[PDB]
Amino acid sequence: YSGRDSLIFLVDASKAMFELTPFDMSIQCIQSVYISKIISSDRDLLAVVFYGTEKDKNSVNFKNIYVLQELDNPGAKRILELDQFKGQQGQKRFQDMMGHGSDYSLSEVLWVCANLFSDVQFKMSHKRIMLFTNEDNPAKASRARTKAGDLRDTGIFLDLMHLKFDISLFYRDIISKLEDLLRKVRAKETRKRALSRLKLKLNKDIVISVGIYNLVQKALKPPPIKLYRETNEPVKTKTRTFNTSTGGLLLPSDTKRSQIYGSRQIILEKEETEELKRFDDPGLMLMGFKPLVLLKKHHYLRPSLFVYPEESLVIGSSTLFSALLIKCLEKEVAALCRYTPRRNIPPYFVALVPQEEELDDQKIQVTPPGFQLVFLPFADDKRKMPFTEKIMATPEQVGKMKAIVEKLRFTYRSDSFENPVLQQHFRNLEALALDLMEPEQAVDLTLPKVEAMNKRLGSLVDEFKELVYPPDY
Amino acid sequence: KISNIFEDVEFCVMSGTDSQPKPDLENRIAEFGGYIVQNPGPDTYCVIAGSENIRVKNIILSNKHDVVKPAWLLECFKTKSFVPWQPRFMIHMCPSTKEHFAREYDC
Amino acid sequence: NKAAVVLCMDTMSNESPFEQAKKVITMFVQRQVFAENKDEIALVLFGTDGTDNPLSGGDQYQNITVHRHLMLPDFDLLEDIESKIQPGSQQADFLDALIVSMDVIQHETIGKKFEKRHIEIFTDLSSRFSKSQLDIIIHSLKKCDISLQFFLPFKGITEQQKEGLEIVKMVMISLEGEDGLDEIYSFSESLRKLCVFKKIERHSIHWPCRLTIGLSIRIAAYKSILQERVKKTWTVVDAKTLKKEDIQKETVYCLNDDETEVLKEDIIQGFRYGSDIVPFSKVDEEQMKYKSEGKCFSVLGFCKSSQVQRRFFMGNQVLKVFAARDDEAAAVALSSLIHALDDLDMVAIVRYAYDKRANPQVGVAFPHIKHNYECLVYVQLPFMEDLRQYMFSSLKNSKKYAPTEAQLNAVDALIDSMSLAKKDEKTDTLEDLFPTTKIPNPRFQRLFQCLLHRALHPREPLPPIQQHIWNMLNPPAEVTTKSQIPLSKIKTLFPLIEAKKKDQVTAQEIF
Amino acid sequence: IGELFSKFYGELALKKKIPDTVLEKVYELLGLLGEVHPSEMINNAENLFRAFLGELKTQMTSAVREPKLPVLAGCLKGLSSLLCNFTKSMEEDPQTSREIFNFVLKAIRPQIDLKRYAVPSAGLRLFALHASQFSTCLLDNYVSLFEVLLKWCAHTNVELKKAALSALESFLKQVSNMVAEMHKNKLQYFMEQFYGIIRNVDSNNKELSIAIRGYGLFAGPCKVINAKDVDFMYVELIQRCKQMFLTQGDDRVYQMPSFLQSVASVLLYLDTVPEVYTPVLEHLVVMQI
DNA sequence: TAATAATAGTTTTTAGTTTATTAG
DNA sequence: AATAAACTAAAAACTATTATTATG
Repeated sequence: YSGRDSLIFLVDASKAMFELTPFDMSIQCIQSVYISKIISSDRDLLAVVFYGTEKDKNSVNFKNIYVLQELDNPGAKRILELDQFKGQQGQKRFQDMMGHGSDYSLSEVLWVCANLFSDVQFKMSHKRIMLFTNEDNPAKASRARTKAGDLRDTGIFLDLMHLKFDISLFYRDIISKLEDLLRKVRAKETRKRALSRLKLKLNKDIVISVGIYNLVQKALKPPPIKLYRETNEPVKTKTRTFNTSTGGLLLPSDTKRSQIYGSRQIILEKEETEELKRFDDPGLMLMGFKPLVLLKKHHYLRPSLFVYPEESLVIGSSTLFSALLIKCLEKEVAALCRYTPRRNIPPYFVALVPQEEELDDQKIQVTPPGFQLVFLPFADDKRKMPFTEKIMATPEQVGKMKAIVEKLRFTYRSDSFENPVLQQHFRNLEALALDLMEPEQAVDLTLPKVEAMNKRLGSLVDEFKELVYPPDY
Repeated sequence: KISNIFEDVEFCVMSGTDSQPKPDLENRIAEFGGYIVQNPGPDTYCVIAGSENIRVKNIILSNKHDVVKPAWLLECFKTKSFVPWQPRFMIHMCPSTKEHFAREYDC
Repeated sequence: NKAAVVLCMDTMSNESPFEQAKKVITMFVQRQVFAENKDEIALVLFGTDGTDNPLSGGDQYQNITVHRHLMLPDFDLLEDIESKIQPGSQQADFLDALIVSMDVIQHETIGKKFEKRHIEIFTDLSSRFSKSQLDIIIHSLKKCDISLQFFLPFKGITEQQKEGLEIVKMVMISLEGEDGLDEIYSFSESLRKLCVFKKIERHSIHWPCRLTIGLSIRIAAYKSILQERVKKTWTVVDAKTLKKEDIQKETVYCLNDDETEVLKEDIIQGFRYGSDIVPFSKVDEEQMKYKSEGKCFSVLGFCKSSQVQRRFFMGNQVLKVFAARDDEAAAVALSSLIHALDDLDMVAIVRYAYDKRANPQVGVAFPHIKHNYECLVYVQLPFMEDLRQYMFSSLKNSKKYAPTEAQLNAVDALIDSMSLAKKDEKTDTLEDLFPTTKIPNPRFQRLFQCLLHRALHPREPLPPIQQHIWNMLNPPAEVTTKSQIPLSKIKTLFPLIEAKKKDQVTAQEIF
Repeated sequence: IGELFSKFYGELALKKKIPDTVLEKVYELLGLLGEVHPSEMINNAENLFRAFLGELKTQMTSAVREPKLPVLAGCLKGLSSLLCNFTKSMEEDPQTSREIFNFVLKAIRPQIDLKRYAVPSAGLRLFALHASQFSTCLLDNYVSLFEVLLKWCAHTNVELKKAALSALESFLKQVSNMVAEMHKNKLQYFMEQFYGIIRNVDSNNKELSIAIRGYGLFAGPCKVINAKDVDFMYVELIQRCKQMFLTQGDDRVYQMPSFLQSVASVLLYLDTVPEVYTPVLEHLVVMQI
């Protein structure tokens, strides 16, 4: 989906930033937001265009407006522009070259904002404007309120907090908690493109699209491009199956794919090579229903994803899936599907465990109404060790470890942990922009936390040792 | 160029800000033929570093060459001639640079 | 690292036991050669005219001919067993072939390191049999320690087949017992289930981790029972040699300016820092990376078992922590703790890390109790970036698409009928009407069939599609008929439209 | 031209750079005829065409992952047509391969060429250029292609009409020259097809004209059997000229240069007929120019 | 005897092919 | 004294266009 929220930094200079002075904290807010945006989305554009200025620095050059980093993909440019002014000395030098609080017409700055939002040429789902003031800064406002309402009609959102929820009295009508904006949000990729929906062969006469969009799945380090070691510019990396016995690059008419099986390399053709990958057709070929009791769940270990419908290709996606998930309550089975994302794919036996919508009070689409992919394993990959079940539970031991650990009851917030590599290197990119150290470390909480406080909660496994040797080493 | 002694001697000004900005140091090193290279080139005799930043700490952690304070490059420029390695500017340096310190100075 | 399996093949052409036995042995060799499984098998034929055994006890072994000694299954053995063995003309005693094969296994095992000894025996039992050499047959069976795994032609046995079955059963109960009778199966049908796929595993050895809560863990690295993967990547070969002579890749690193190239050092893996590509390499990563927590299998937190999500599963193994090595206190503590955590539903978050070279992880800790193995399951859990979430039209609140209710009872009865796995019985019978967890996929087996096609005959490019899954991957006609009226309601009440991804003929072939 | 041809021939020898929307036609452009034809592209033509036929047999074959390849087909045909100028006409199996490949290119009409999607007509043109280039099997797949050309020339797109007519008549010339014994039965069957398409009415003013034009082309193939057999229908042609060409309305007055030259070809055997074809000559000149 | 129509095309995140030592 | 693999290896995304058959 093309379309995002375009945000501009329209910050007032009415010395409502200069009373810590609100300027420094506002600049920290905007820099943290830009740090989030550079590591999250370049599709969203950031405009460092402040008003209330002693200068008329803007496109139409209206009263008390300054442009620093207009609407653009986030980057270190705005980071350094705000970094040179974030400090109190930065604030005073800022007030020197930019200006102090001055008079102007709010219609002027709102017109400039309208020009900025109408000059970008991106299909943009939403538009937002942020603004900071210590208190309500205020004809001068009636035209301003009219223009702000019109911009709101154009999909532009207005954001303002008074840094005195106490004193914005003259701005209550004008207006349409920044600790979250202090980089609480950070490093979340925004892509909305993914594979075409697969065709569920639920039966032999009607097939229904299923929405499998890998758009908000795992995100990691940016693309490492083989830049030149001297000037930091990429290389083309001319690579292919090339020849030394005959020289040059082998042509497709001269390349044959084989399989070294038994005692020989079974030479086949490329056509057979890549057409062998298919057993049938693309889509979710449904065999039937498999009771959830027959899941190994010690082999449901690979990267698993969700199975959602898609009411875009067939009318009956939403209809039949709504009925199916309505009747999933009385079923202990899963939609036994074979999975081919495209043509020439080996279908995988998939059990569709019903994961219906968790519509909360606000109906947040947590676990959206559909199914979750249950792994039906095979016989080639698991690190199996020989089983040993001569050991059962003993009441003393079970009670002792229960009292040791039962206090620590978590809730398993699925996104609670932070990926080490991803956030690590993203904030490291932040530091590279800042030209500084390794900023901070990300980890999948892999350092245990209970072991330092299990005895604080009354651990008994440490207290009760089954052997003079560490009972479980 | 102006002083070809810096020619054929690549001074990797990859992050130099102790004395002059890295663009300015690169401009002056190319003014004398030192190659403007952002990561120590094949001819890099020493990495002309600067303030202790991500690049300077890259050179420290990965000792490809020295962390040369651009004051060493200043003494090279004022003489209009490459001044040998001195144990008074380069904070971090290659082992060959400490060897040069011992070669023409004491410890 | 070898298994000393052995075969003993063969008035004889009459279903026919001979054709079924040939089918199952060709299956056996083809399955051991597709995965290149290493289980040497010997073969001695009873009935194949000629008393030409390598070890004949006075040449009384009438019509007994050896085919292959204890040798590894290759395509050569596959085609030899496929082609050479033909039914004999005059009758012979299969116990003589048993003696010859067991003597071959004795000769090979005494001299070569064999970690397993078996006897995959499939005798058509239609040949006249004499039961007078009990001492030497039991001697041969017990000296090489080959597990006599005899199979029955059908119990669908004639008088000759009945007496062959009784003599082999008495010699095996003097050797092993009734386990042979348990594995005695009809050549077709009962043995046909084995006659369609392969049993396979990947050689490896222990690569331990450390469950470092406050502790460690004893594990091993293998690849035994988990979702199917690529066996061998397509070995591209030269059209001139069918080997690797011009099959290799170059690197030019053409500096994108413009035809100027770069060397291996001349590339720095610049990372796209959003608006700009930062000049970045692994030397920069040294101060821009995270160090792993060693090879720790630790646990970071304990959660209620109700919160877990099947869709939120990641990793590529589960550490089935059984009784620990040389630590009985560890074994009892582990069993009691997994059972107590199951009681509490207090599943632990396994703070895992593969090693320093890999990255640290989270996990899950819930015990999987089965008939054989009952211990913990470790599956990695999501993070702020692993939020697998789909934004589409919601289902139940959709009054715009709120279908009828005869469809609801239709769906209920359909579920009752399409339940294509038998519910577990009191005997821990994890029965599946369409077994998926253990039986392989249909396209890797398609490759197996295609490679059989192209190896038995290199001018046979592509055989029919592997119906291995297809025959057994369909619901029974009974349950489909039961849902038919529910299916009738579903089709008569649900509206929908067509779909896409229509792969037609690529060109205008002669049609 | 040699250096750039070598550069792009090396360029096409790589993998994964093809993906684009229309940039694949670079290969169609790589075929060159305005060159002086040094040994560079003379030698590279073999490798290029071998790759073309191999990848046509691979992709174009009924396949699961690949249901079509428009850029592929277009670029391959462009390069082949522009570079098969080098005479590879009767040598070996390449004739068979390329002939059957053009056959399976233009056998069926999936794309709507009547609505300006005339890629099949481009294939027809390429084959007409290189029909003689690949003759070990054009005598095998000879009819069905010919009637398919008849439908193509009967299509709404006038470009399809002209391309199909040109390709069909070029193929008729090919088979007339190298069929002629051997093609005695084939010649008789072609005469029967003619009979059906000429002695019966037809709504196309050019259909029967190209039928008799093929008569003139097959005046040789019948001549090795019996040119007097078609000289027997030459009297019927005299009946046509004396009756409908002087009734002026008549679109064969507009379309009998085909008839005139075919009559010349079939009448090479005969010598005498009294001043019959000169009122027609002036008539058709007037309504032809 | 002269406009509107579909290959026209994309910022393709998993084909599931590289890091990982007791076999002698 | 040879078993161990998470160091990436590829494909749809709505962009949008032409191309219709606009005329005797």
